[PDB]
Amino acid sequence: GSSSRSVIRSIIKSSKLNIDHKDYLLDLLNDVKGSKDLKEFHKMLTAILAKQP
Repeated sequence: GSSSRSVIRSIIKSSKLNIDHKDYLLDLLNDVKGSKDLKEFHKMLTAILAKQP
């Protein structure tokens, strides 16, 4: 997968993120606009799991 929305959402829904956090990341991810903006989303996403257990 090369920066696929379907591939990303799958990681969030599967991730152990807060029910409210996931819903937010998935809600915004669906209405994501801009290649550069979409990339930044991943930068923070990984940061979440990076800290997770």
